[PDB]
Amino acid sequence: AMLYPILTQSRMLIDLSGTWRFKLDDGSGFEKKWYEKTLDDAQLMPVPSSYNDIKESADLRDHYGWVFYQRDLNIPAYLKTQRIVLRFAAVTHSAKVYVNGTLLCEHKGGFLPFETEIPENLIRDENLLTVAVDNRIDHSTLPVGREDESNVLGGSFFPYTPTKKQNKPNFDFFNYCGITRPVKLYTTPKDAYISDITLTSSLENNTARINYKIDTKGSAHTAIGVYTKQGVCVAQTENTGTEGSLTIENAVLWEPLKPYLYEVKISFGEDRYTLPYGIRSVAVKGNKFLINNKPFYFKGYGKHEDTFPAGRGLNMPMNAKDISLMKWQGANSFRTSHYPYSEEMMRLCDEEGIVVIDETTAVGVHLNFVNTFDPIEQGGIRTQSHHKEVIKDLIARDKNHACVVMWSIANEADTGSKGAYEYFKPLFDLARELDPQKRPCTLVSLQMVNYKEDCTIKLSDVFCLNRYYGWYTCGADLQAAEKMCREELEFWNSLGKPFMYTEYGADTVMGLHDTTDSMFTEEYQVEYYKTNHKVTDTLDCFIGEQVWNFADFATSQGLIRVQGNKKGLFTRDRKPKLAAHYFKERWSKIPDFGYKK
Amino acid sequence: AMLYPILTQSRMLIDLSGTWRFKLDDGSGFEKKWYEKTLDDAQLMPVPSSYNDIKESADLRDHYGWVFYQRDLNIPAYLKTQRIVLRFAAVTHSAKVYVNGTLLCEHKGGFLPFETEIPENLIRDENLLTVAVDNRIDHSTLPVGREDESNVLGGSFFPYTPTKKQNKPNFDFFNYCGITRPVKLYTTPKDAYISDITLTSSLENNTARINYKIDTKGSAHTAIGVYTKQGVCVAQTENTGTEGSLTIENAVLWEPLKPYLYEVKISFGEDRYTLPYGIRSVAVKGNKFLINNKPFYFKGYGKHEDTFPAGRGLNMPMNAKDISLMKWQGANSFRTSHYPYSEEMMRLCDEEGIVVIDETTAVGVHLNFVNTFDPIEQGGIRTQSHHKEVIKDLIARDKNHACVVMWSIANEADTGSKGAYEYFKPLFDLARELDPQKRPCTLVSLQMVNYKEDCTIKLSDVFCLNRYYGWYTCGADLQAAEKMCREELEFWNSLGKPFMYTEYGADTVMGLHDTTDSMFTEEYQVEYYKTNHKVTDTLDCFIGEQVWNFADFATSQGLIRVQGNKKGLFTRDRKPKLAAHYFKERWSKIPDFGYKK
Ligand SMILES: [Cl-]
Ligand SMILES: [Cl-]
Ligand SMILES: [Cl-]
Ligand SMILES: [Cl-]
Repeated sequence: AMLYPILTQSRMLIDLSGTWRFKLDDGSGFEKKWYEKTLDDAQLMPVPSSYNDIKESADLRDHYGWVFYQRDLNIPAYLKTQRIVLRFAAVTHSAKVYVNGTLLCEHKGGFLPFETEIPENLIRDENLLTVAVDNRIDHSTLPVGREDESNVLGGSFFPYTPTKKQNKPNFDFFNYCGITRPVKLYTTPKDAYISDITLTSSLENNTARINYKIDTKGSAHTAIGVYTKQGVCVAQTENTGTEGSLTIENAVLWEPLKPYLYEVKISFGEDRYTLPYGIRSVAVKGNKFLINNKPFYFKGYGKHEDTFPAGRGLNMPMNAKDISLMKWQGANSFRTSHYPYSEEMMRLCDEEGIVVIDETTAVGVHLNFVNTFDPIEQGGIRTQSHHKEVIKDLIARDKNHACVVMWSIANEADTGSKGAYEYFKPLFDLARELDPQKRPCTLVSLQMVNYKEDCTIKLSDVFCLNRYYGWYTCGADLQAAEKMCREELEFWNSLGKPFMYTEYGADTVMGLHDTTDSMFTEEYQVEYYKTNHKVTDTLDCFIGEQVWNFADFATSQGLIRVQGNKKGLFTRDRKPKLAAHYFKERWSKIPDFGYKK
Repeated sequence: AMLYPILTQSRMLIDLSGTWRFKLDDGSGFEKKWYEKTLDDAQLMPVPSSYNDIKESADLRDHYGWVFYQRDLNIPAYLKTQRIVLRFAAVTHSAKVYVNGTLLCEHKGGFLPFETEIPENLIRDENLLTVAVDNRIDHSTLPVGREDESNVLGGSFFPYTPTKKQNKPNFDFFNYCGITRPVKLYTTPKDAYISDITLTSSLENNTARINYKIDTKGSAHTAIGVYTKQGVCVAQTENTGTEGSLTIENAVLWEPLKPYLYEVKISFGEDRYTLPYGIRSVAVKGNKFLINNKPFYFKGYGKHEDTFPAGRGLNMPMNAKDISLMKWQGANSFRTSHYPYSEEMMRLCDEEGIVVIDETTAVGVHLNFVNTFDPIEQGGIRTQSHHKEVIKDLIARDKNHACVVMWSIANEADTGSKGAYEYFKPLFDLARELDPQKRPCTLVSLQMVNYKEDCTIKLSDVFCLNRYYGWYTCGADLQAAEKMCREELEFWNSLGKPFMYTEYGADTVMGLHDTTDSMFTEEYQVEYYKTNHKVTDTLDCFIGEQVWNFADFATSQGLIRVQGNKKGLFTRDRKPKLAAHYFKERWSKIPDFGYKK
């Protein structure tokens, strides 16, 4: 259970972000127990931020292993009358958290929150908070790191021996690590408090019924009230226990680009918590993706959390800039490729009416780009257990978001190979079991020669395809790209279920131009997209287009990465390429609902 | 025999360059004998120029097969008292030349001149000159085109069927074709004229002895005179026949960056011809490359003939700009990668004191990047016969240039495989036989794991290496690049013979930057070069550094070509990247002679 920490009449909220001490592990930090004392001979690092790009050091950017963050934590003893909690919104990839040299918690998974109470007895007059952060990835982590597998995107013409041991990402984006999202101290009443809130809605005529389950610790009485934005109470139930329901007459529905959030206020004993909440329905019916019973057409992007110089770190001005650009362009949606995004972004999307495909950290689950899904004993991928935990934690965090309409279980896994169905079926079953709203589930399909053998066909409610007709195949032959595109997409269209692009694009360096089709130029990016839409616009089961990518982003180094991935419609500093203007024109003429009715 | 056409007291020179008619072959141009009539429904094309980039049409740029050029040729009948010659400086790749629907000549080889007399009887009051130009390349052409071999640099992740049949270059640079260099009509006396001039020099104390052989047609008397730039006669011999010698007291030697050209004036009957000529010696001795008996250090580049929009076409303002930039940067030399350059450039290098490594068209002689040098019956490369002709014609054209100090027999052939020595030994023997000055010969060595098996070791006077330590291997690991560089180059240094870099570089997009080593940025280009020089500056047999490339240039399309090849020190419009300033500083501090003495 991970409610977003907020300031309330029963809950303090103390941000610990700022300038922290920082030290690379030299192989002796745990042996010499650096967490027991002030870090010596240390640097300074902003928190929240990825650490890789803050300095000018390749040894720091390309570090392998642990680093140690630390700050002083001097708090009033009178907080000891309350329950005291340290919340880590995200520490990438793995964390060990120490207060005064006592290990308080550990966490695996770099993109979801975790928390620990501080035992009263540990809090001295002066305290040290130390966070050790591990950046290493392998066959057991999500995202996956290679072990003996070859570098496909960053391969040399002639092999060489690396100077130092390094991570081997099985994914494109740069392995930004550190204290990615805010660290905060918060409090709740000690004896009785709210641990979780679950809300589902049903629309009977113009009356919404909101079913609630309020999970609590301790013995007290539970109450719930639903308020309009302007502050009018529209439903209230007292002494309701855990489960109940209530109704809102003439409810205002949350719609894409037309958001409406009620405020759901909960009391339990002395505890107070307010959750914003939008009322909307999601259903797949035939080849339609229905939001509030209307056939939606996705217009948008796969994104990354990527800005300079914080890397993956929470950047709230850029989040607001990015949503503004989305509305400027006529987009209505994006996918959280390839990890859960910050709660601050997710809550902002609820407020702004941006639809979200919420995706796990499960990218790189692919050992043949020994079978990927062989038994662990025979060398198969070792991620399924953690994959289950990620699904649990992602849905627990994001279940109440109106903006989340579909779960993406994995990106570009080896879904055309033997054992893939056996790996994924329990994960799809888990997502359907745990999501109270029973939203659609998908996996994001890698381009593959044997596409009819993609186990997505047996599992997903929507088929989500990553396809690069005119880039990774048919480059500079867009007539051949159109023919190859049509041949495959007519197969998917024949299945009668909704399908969409979750990735399609062409690397494009701003400022490169040619009137005559030429890879990496701004004009070719436009022609690539025109060619694909010639096909997709004729297919009635094709219900959405999300480009790769919203913006240029950092990646590992190699011969096909021109200082990162250049498939953005915008540059890394959010400037529009020619194709950004193309999509503004195109999306201006396509309705959010009823394009393919 | 191909003397450069000049205006003299016995020789008219009439340039036919300008706007010509132009038509793509549609498969019927020879059947319908388009050369017999004015081209119908034709476009217009500048001559000289490559045709590929003049318009905005991909079908034109990527044309496969023949095109037809044509112009009117209305000349005075009184020229019929003279011998009338049509000179094609270069037609890329193969040509058929028609006057009034009579086929006058055909030529194979896109980068060397050819000529034909016009029979008096064919010249009507009004005439048509038609040039059919073939762009097709295969296992029998230089440069080599692939037939069934795979595309290594421009390969897709997923195979596709091309829309139309296209050339398959076995080389990086774009396959620019057309009437690349000027077409001119010239005249000589009919009955007796000079066909060729051969000069060699010997330095006895401060006296130069110039040995001459004047090849003529007809019966007349031969005379030769050598004049200073200011016009003083310094040697003269009359009625000398074909072979002879003469001496120049206190001769001014041609030196790199300090050129001096005498004027050698020849008369034969009524014919007059003037050849510029620099006096200098070239010899390899031990690990030294001696120009005028002093140990030279090459500083410069592999170039291309490449500008926008003419492609490969002769661009005389840019030739002068390029030499000016070379002198600005402190360079002393370049290689004509990967084909003979225009006579206008070669004569300008003589005038300006730029040293030249003169290279054949033999790039792509490599079928395993069936053995490359298997017998033709078993599928081996079919180029050796034409390769011999190219060597003959290149040396015949350029033998008298002081600026030419070494012949490059081939670039990046399969010289580490069986049969390579057997293929190349006759070609090296031919070059040594035909060059009157017996200049050094080399081949330019591809980077290869089995470098000790490179047959260059058995054939070349100088070992010329193309090496990409820190780009195609060890990318973004320059410490590993330095170690791998040193390990291999210490082998070459142990052989005791002169060796050099003819290629080394890193793709660099102007305007991309990072303080921290990152491929494709301007800073990484500098660090790449610093790392390599750390090694080469410590090796006493390493006698020269020529970067890849002088300037960004156009290539085929593919995932590793960011709108062409970006390894230029300068952009395509000749603007300096950071590394251009690095080399200006570095070469400013390295003498042309006696750096490694
Ligand atoms: Cl990615
Ligand atoms: Cl991509
Ligand atoms: Cl090239
Ligand atoms: Cl290259």
